Amino acid sequence: MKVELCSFSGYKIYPGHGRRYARTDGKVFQFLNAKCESAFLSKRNPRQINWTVLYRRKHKKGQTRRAVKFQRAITGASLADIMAKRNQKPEVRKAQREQAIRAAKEAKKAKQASKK
Amino acid sequence: MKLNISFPATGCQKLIEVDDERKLRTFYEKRMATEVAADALGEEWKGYVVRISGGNDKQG
Amino acid sequence: DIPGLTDTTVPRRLGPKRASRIRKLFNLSKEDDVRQYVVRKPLNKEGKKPRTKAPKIQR
Amino acid sequence: STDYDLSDKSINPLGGFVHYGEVTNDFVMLKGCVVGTKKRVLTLRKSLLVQTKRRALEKIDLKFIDTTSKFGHGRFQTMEEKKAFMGPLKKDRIAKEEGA
Amino acid sequence: SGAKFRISLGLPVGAVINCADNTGAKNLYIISVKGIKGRLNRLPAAGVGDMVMATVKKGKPELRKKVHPAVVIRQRKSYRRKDGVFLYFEDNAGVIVNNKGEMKGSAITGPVAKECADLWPRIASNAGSIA
Amino acid sequence: NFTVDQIRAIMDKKANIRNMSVIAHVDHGKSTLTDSLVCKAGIIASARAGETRFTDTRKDEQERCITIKSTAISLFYELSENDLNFIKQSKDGAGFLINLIDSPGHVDFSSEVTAALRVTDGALVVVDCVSGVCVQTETVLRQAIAERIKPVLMMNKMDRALLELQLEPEEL
RNA sequence: AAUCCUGCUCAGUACGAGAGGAACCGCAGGUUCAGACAUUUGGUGUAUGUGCUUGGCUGAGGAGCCAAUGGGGCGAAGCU
RNA sequence: AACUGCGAAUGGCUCAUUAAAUCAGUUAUGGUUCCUUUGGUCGCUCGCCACUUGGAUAACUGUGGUAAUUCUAGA
Ligand SMILES: [Mg+2]
Ligand SMILES: [Mg+2]
Ligand SMILES: [Mg+2]
Ligand SMILES: [Mg+2]
Ligand SMILES: [Mg+2]
Ligand SMILES: [Mg+2]
Ligand SMILES: [Mg+2]
Ligand SMILES: [Mg+2]
Ligand SMILES: [Mg+2]
Repeated sequence: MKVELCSFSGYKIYPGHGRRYARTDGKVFQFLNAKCESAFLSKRNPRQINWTVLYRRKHKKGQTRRAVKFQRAITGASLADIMAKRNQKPEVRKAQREQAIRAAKEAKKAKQASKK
Repeated sequence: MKLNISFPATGCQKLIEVDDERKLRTFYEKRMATEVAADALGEEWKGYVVRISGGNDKQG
Repeated sequence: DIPGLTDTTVPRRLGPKRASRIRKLFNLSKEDDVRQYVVRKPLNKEGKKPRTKAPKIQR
Repeated sequence: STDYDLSDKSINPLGGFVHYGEVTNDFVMLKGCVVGTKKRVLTLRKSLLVQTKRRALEKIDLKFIDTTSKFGHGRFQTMEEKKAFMGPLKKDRIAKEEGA
Repeated sequence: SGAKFRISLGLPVGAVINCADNTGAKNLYIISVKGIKGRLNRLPAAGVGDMVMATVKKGKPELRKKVHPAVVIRQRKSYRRKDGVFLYFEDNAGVIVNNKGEMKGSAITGPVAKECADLWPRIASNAGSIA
Repeated sequence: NFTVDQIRAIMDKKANIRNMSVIAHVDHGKSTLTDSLVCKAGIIASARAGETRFTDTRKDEQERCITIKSTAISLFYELSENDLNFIKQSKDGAGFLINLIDSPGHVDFSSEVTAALRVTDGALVVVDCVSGVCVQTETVLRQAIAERIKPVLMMNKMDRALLELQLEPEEL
């Protein structure tokens, strides 16, 4: 029950099995048996070898995002107040815009008076 | 193991330190951007489904 | 609900700054007090006078 | 099964002990190799020495016992491990197809 | 402390191993192994972590016709690492050291076997990596 | 562990400097005693426990564990007023500066012992309570008193007497 | 029929002006030799086991064969 | 503070390379490109938001990892 290794060929290597090869470039590989080891030393790609894990995965052998609409508060405001404001009665809304219309009217009255 | 948890609707994201790989196997050997349930993190965490957003190595 | 996390919602840091953004956020139809409907942030500190200012609405 | 493996397996390798058979009764595990072929009778005797060195008085706590096939370069501990790794096969498929 | 366990030897007298230091030596021609009491007709052999006497055949002319102590850092023969790991390297390698054990060079190219590194701490410190 | 300003501020004093050197026979604890004093006092010296401090500033000194070249260290520390009352000499404030010069204790380095002794005006003799008065402690004492130095004694390695020698208190 | 050595501790200790510098108990290992064994690593390999492949031969395919073991890759058991 | 636009291809240093190569004079690019500056051109084409659209993304609030970098992640 040491660390469970894996060969290049993808199989699990249990302790006491196989052999481990260290290269001059500081890279270390593990081989399950001399069949795997000779295949690596002859530099055969494991993706053209049928019985290897990589080939099975490559050839597909053996084989949603979230949208949210959170509505929160805004700093400097109130949580209940903002929902109440965004859900205000259309009669209040039309009363607000008409009193804005006359507000622009009386500002036109003030602008004409100031221009005089 | 520290584990930052973030709730989008409420914020105040916190850090939960856990010292049990047995209950951490729910996230082990998973991938990020996949949705898994943290119910094994205690019954207080029952019914809770999370998604992996990021993470840092032992070297940072 | 875990304490501290699933409670005490922190409000969004800034309110919307674009005209269509505030219009959709408040379901305004056609020019309904849009100038004053932007959220006016109050800043308060002890060694001075607390005040409030509203952002610069664009578009 | 060791105190850490917790796996349902017997001492027999995958495929039975080569040239011996299935070991059912009690057994004694011994460090190293002993004389004789397989299925050769051996007389275990209590030691005539007084064991006082550290190696003699040392406790032994196993963590894992290998049970891969000794009939070649086996690579699977248990049947369940091998069936989980390979998955469905041709013999399994046709036998399931016929039997339904 | 804990002595090193036996390993497969692999490099008898006459082995020419790469020189992984930066002394300018290209290879080491092993001529004997330290601590070998020998036997009739048996070649004295050396594994990793063993101190040998070697002469450089290729390398700078100031080192060539001389005997140097050396330490084998990598061996190509596979050896058991006391927990069933049979390790072997791409090449045989060794560095030139003195009797004290300080490494004559200042840098090592390639890995160093754990057995050699733990015996010789100064070789371990100059090692780029440990296999 | 203070800056060079107060270094100069107490350096202009002449009534609280104490030039002294430690003199002993080979392997009598001189390096050990100096290191502990560098830990305790010191103008900027801390309390590092890394075996021998700057008193062995050579690579071969640290490799062989032989003190070869003498190294000068300076100590600054203060004492309470009731502690000052015993100092009947010219006393100016609670601060005190010590210029210690660690002398090697071999017979061949007797010249280095002279060079330290000319500079210093007092001496802390270190005598091993196990080995008694040795040949070199005898020589360095002869040297200092010939050069008019006030020697003050400290028996070292008293733990050796009480554990390795198992001496009872009377014979101790 | 066992043998010898090294590392650690004792201990930079005893002894010695100094330089230097041990020993007994204990621990960890190695050398030479002996007796075994094949779980592991390696070697062999005509299981003529399974692929590959040259020349030829069976009308072609398939399946094979001959070339004193055609050659070569990987290789169970066994021996080592 | 940050996005965006521009600059960082100028200047400064040195003379290692280089013998129709560099370079000097001359000459062509009717054999090519060209931010920037200026002057042309910007309703010339018939084609349920325009009283003006969408998703964000910074800086920013908060949770940090790393021994360490003008490292960055998570909401
Ligand atoms: Mg604008
Ligand atoms: Mg077998
Ligand atoms: Mg002979
Ligand atoms: Mg043919
Ligand atoms: Mg055919
Ligand atoms: Mg024929
Ligand atoms: Mg013939
Ligand atoms: Mg073979
Ligand atoms: Mg540009």
